[PDB]
Order: sequence, then C-alpha cells, then structure tokens
Amino acid sequence: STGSATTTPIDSLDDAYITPVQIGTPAQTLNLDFDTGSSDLWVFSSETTASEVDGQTIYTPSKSTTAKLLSGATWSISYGDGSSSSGDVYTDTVSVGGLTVTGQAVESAKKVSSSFTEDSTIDGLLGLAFSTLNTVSPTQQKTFFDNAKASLDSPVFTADLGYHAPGTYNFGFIDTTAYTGSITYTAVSTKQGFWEWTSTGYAVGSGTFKSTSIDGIADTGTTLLYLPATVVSAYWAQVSGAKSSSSVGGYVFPCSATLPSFTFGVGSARIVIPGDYIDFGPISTGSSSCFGGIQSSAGIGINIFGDVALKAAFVVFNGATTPTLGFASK
Ligand SMILES: C[C@@H]1C[C@H](C)CN(Cc2nc(N)nc(N(C)C)n2)C1
Repeated sequence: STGSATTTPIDSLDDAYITPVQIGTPAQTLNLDFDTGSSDLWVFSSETTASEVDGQTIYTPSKSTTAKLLSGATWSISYGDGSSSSGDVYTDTVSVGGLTVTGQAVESAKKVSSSFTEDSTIDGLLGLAFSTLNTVSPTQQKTFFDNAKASLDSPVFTADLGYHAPGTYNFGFIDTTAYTGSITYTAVSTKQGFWEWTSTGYAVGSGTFKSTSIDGIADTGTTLLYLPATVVSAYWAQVSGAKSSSSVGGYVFPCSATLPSFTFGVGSARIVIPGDYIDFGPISTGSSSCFGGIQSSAGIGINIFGDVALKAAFVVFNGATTPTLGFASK
C-alpha cells in the first residue's frame, strides 16, 4: 500500500503546514500538523473544553461507528515552544492520502493551551517521530507510520514541503519525479526518539564551506532552523543591521535587506536554502524590523532542522530496521 496527501501552509509565512486526515466512519476530515518531532496523534474533539475551541474542526467519537474508547488511557504532552495539550484516547480508523490504518490511537484533547486555541487552522497533530516518544499512559501507543509500516510497499515516508506553496507527504514510496539529482542518505540515531542526524557543515551565501559536525533533528513541526550560536552569528554577520534582540526573542534584520542563502551539508552533498526562505517578515504589522528564519539553538539543548531547512529539500524518512534520512535538492 501507499498514501499521498497534499500539505498546505497555514499562513503567508509558512508558520506550519496542514494535511487533511480522515478519521472514523463515516469519515471526519480534520486538518492536522504532521510533526516529525513528536509521536502523538491528537485532535480537537467533542471533549475539548468549550472555551478552548475557536474555529477548529472537531472529532466526535460518538458519531463514528468504528471508534472505541481505549479504556483507562490518558495522554499529556508539552512541546518545545511551551504549548501543551492532554486528554483521553480512542482507537479508530485513520486514513491519510488513501492509506488506511485500523485501530490507530486517536488522542482526544480535553485541554489545549492558548497557542492551539488561537490557531484556528490546526485541528490537531499527527506525530511522525519514533513511537518511544508517545505519551499515552499506561500503554504507550504507536504512530500512524509505525502502524502502517508493515503494509507499505517500502517502509518510508517523504516530506516535500513548499515555500509559500503546497507540497506533499507520501507514504510507502519515493516519487522519483519530485527531486533533482540523487538522494544522499545519512545515519540516524533514534536514542532520543527523534530523526536525529549529523550535518557535515555549512556555508553562508557564496562563502566557503565550513566542515563541522552539527547534530540535529529533522522536525517538520518546527517552523525555523535552530543551529549553534557560532553558526548563526556567522550567518547574520553578513546582513547589515542584523542583531539579536532579547526583547523580540531572536535575530532580527532590516526589512530592506536582501538575505544571503544558507547551505547545509548532508554527507558530501549540499542543500541550499535560498535567502528568501529565511525572511519571516515584520515582527509586528507595519514594522521595518523583520524576524530571521535562522536562530540560535542555545538553551534548547538540540539543533533543529525545521521547515526553513526541510522545505529546501525532498526528504526521505526511511523507517527500515536501521532508520536513515535522505535529502535531495528539488
Ligand atoms: C520568538 C518570538 C517571540 C515573540 C514575542 C515575537 N516573535 C516575532 C516573530 N515575528 C515573525 N515575523 N515571525 C516570527 N516567527 C516565525 C517565530 N516571530 C518572535
């Protein structure tokens, strides 16, 4: 089996991407944020505290003939940005792009934090990191990908995110028409539950490539590229007027600037992030200070290859017995 679904930016900045997902019988279609940095599939639901729902589409398990309470199971998750959600759990049929899993754990939110309430376009998350991070207690649950894996033609999924445009998540096959050149594969550590890998270095604009190992995670659920302070300082030093602002919470730059590209290494291959991808626009409406798309990871405890990086590539998440990650230009 295979699946193929279009993923669409939620706003003009590509803050996140939503992918339609069919849950239950008859289908209830919710737009979920596919997140390779977490491992819970959770949804706004008929159980979500009413004051915490503001425009989202909800899953109503009582209207699904295939829903069953996973008795006694609860979940609670916190994300890197300080947001959180929690609730109880149903099993139900879940389909993505024509690929169906029966008995998928669908985590029904009873509570969500304000950032979730405020984002009317995101109806929940679909985690695609390793199932060892799943928060369901007392019986940990598997991700959609892990459940689907045995049925897939090949034990892989791919992320092809667009820059200010739709893109694609495929399950079970590699679309050889979706990238240019060859795919370079690199080793993954699953020790922290993430798609964790080591980049071989970087370049700023037309500058020379610096060979240096940068350990980080491929995280479709993080907007920006978070790298060591040394690397980030070297990038922003090439932009006149750029500075780190403690009041704003990161590097900002004059909106009149033209940003240089940023290259990261994957083995002996190179992925180039165009300068435009690093522009997140005014910090507030009408401001001439713009927020940068490359920020320091200092204090996070891990480097994060978020959407800014991933959208510059066709990315293969290879869930074979020994997982690997592949990157191609596109
Ligand atoms: C780190 C956060 C902190 C809050 C207070 C302001 N924002 C400004 C801002 N402006 C813009 N344009 N884009 C972003 N992000 C993509 C995160 N954020 C940065």
